[PDB]
Amino acid sequence: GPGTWENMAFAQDSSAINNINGYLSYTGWYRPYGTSQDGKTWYPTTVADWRPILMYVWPSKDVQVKFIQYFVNHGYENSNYGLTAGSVKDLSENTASINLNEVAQNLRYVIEQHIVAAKSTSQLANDINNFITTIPELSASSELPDESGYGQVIFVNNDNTSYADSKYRLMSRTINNQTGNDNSGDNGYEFLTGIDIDNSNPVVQAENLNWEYFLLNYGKLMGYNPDGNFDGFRIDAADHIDADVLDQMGQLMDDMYHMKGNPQNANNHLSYNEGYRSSAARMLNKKGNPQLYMDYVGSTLGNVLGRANNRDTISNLITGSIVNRQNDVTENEATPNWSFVTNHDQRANLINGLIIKDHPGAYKAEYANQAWQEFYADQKKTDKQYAQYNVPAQYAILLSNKDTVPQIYYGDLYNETAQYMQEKSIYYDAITTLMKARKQFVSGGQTMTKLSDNLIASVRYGKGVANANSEGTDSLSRTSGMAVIVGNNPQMAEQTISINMGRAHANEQYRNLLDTTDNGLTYNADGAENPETLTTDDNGILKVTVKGYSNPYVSGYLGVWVPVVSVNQDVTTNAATVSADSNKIFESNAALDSHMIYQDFSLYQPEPISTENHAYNIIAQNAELFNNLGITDFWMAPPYTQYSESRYNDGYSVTDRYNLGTNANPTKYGSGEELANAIAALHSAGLKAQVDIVMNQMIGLPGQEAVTVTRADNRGMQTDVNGKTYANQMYFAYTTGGGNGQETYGGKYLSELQSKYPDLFTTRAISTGVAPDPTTHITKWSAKYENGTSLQNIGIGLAVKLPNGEYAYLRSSDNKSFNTLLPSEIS
Ligand code: NA
Repeated sequence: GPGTWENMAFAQDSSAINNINGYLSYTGWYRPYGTSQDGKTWYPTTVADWRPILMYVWPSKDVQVKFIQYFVNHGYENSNYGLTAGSVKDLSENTASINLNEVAQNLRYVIEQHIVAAKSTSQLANDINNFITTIPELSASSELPDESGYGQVIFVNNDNTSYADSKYRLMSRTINNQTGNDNSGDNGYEFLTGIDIDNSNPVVQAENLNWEYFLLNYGKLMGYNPDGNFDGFRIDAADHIDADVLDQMGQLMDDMYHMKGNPQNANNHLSYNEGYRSSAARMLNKKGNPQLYMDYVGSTLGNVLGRANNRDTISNLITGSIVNRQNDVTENEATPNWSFVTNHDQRANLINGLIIKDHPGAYKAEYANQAWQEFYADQKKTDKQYAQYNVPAQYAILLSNKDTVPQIYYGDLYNETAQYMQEKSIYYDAITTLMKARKQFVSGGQTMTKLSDNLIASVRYGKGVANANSEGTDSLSRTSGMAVIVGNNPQMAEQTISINMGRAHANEQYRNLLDTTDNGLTYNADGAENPETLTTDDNGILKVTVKGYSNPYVSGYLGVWVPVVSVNQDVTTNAATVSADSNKIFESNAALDSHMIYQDFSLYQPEPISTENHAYNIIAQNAELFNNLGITDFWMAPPYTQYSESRYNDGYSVTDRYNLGTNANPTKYGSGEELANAIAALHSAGLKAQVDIVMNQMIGLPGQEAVTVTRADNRGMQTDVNGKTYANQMYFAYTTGGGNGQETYGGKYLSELQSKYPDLFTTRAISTGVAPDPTTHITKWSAKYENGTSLQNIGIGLAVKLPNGEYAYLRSSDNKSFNTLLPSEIS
């Protein structure tokens, strides 16, 4: 017959009870055998009638009382069941168990009334979520965020979560701590954000090689445009992943394209690593430079020229880089690097900050339109507060700098929040003019001479001219080279300066390529203090008039002088097929200097309002434009499928590593078909394409897994957050996903890789002393292949523990470790 025995779960399996690897949650729901609204009549539940576990079971009698008090005070009161503000206000943990259970049961009758009345379990679900916030232990605050609202947990071994155990999880094995013999050193930390991937696990190291091979043959393998294949990689968070994968990538690329011997093969398959840690340059040089080091001159440029106040001296442009350019007259000595003006987190770190100013640390509703309108408005002004000063001047330095592959930002050529390449920025004309000038003029040795604290003269001596004294070996020697004068003081006094152009440029006329005026810059010398053409003296000295200007384009001075010519000229050095050093992959020389990278995306790039607006489609239309500007290499956005609730949909919140978009379901950039056509369009114009490869993290994995966690710092060592900490805690983290792409293409090309390139899976990795393992294919990511996750806003108190101290467990289909053990109220 009927009774309170029907609070029992219909059956004790996954069919009737919510569980994550057999373990119950207070957020979790279950199907009781029967429910009741009065206490007299009990109706046997159907498989449509589920109820939350927090109605029946609680962590402690304190929370049982607080659950009763909250619900009653939030419109679940009924004096016909002795439930009113007053009747439940005096109850505490010291109240009798036999008493509280009567009140909790009487409340459970009143909740069943609301479910019928409201005709759903939606307000109940809403009220449970709101109650959990009031209880500090069940709340999302229990996982201990730091003062900045950030943090991370590490996945550790445990008897309860033995499936999620790992022999590896070698954390912060980065740069020069690959061996783990300087954990406290200059290595770079493991955790950034999202679910951190364990790149120390040999199976994951094999999956990375599979993933690289897929991208290097994307067009052919997917049956799209067969020339739609990536030639290299932009390596995301290279300083925050086991450096074994940087070695293994270098091995694969050398095996496939034979780059070690031939600089031409090397340069045609360009790879560059995100991370400016000086230890990275040291590490890469020692290995023979498998990838290009990220230079920090972009930070120097923003400090010297970029700021409104507090501008660092002009001499920092000489020394504030991995390469010293006081008198750089040598080749194959400088660290092979890739530099820029606009840092890759710069726009984000400015726009974010402009939000928390407008709305002070308030809930993040998308008023980024406001922040961007403020940015665009500020950008046009002379007296800027937010946007960079001297943007043209910063690029003039970058594009004239020897021993670097310069990288242009899409957002500096175009308004990056407008539809892709619809609106040019005010700095388009300036930067594009300097870009074309680079291909024609910029070559030979470099000398950056300080004329004052605020003024500098960066001179290039032209192709086949080693230094100031050189005659000139090449036939373009005489009619190539450049002088880039940059003042960072807008109240600098009018004065005449002397610039040593070199012995090869004695009694030679020089065109006024670019000069400053009251309004901005002039390309025909109109408005400037210097005429269209000046001639050098007998010793090759140029007399230039300079003064301090203050306009939207220049806060100081900018002047560029190139030799007078009759013809189109191209000072690109062709790479040899026999290297000076056979130990090296990449060498900082005229051949590598001839290259120029282009970041083809912004984070704040908008969703396309049609197929024509797809970035891939527009890139394919303007392949020859990029070629005209002198762009050789194309850094393409991470083209992977994204977390639907990601802020930007930028590509770094990767949900499927092999799904690059379909005709019906494209990314923000477009479909895989369009990507392949975009890559082929660039290839057609003699350009190469590098893919943004995100081996560090994955974000938005929909499958939850019961994992054991410890609150750790961003290196993976346990940390104490304002006195509090926790280790060996149950955590229902989102660990499991990958999509059909990881399922379909997961370790599917390892057979082919092992047949053609056996050395890949025999070569012992430094961090493990063990080769990558291709015997297991990763078709679905889980905790076992992960170091940890950034705090997921869930809490550490959800795991249901019985009065005896043991976790509540179910012996489900796959869940079969220990014996079934449910709370008293659910059996
Ligand atoms: Na990492």
